[PDB]
Amino acid sequence: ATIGRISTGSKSLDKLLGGGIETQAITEVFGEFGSGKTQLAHTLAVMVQLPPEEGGLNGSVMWIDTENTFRPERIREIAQNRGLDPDEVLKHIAYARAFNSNHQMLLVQQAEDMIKELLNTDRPVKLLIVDSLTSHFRSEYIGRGALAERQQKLAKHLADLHRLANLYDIAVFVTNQVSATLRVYLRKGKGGKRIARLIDAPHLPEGEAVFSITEKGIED
Ligand SMILES: Oc1ccc2ccccc2c1
Repeated sequence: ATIGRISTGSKSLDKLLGGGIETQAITEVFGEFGSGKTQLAHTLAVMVQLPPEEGGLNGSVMWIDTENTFRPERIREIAQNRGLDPDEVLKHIAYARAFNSNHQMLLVQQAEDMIKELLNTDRPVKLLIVDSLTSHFRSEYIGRGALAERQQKLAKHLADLHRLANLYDIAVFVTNQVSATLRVYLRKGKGGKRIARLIDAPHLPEGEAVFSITEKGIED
């Protein structure tokens, strides 16, 4: 299938990314507290439900939350400020809390079931979010005696996610803190704006995009 792209809500950021985040790819967004990475996740979970003309893929969402950062009220706000029905938008985000790193890996394995069910419907899964990719791994695998296993498990987890992305034409979006992934780094800019910097993309030039966080989620 042709690679599809989901608008981030920001024209500037979309331009940096070659049009939006890609299906058949993992986009990995880094940022310190308040960087905007979870706001970007929330915005994408709304945008993907729009038709292509409006920057979406007429899709459903699956969301794995490791640290209780998903806010349904924020989804409702972004949805309504963009013209969608807030209840319908929430209904099409399948939510799962991951309690630990093993559970997180199991959930990705389990997600395939729902992806298969929705695949040839009017709302196939088009976005799978893991927020955040590493919080449990960081918490559980302490020190050098644990590094080897941590990297192995994380590598397997990323491979599972890549497989879902490629096989089912899904954009995988994961957050992290400092290929395989398209890495974007968020930071505070001037006057409450945020800056995204794209780094080490094989076929997109590095660059920066400045964006805002509003009641619409993120936009220029
Ligand atoms: O109800 C469910 C079950 C499994 C899941 C796996 C990943 C994300 C959401 C999910 C929601």
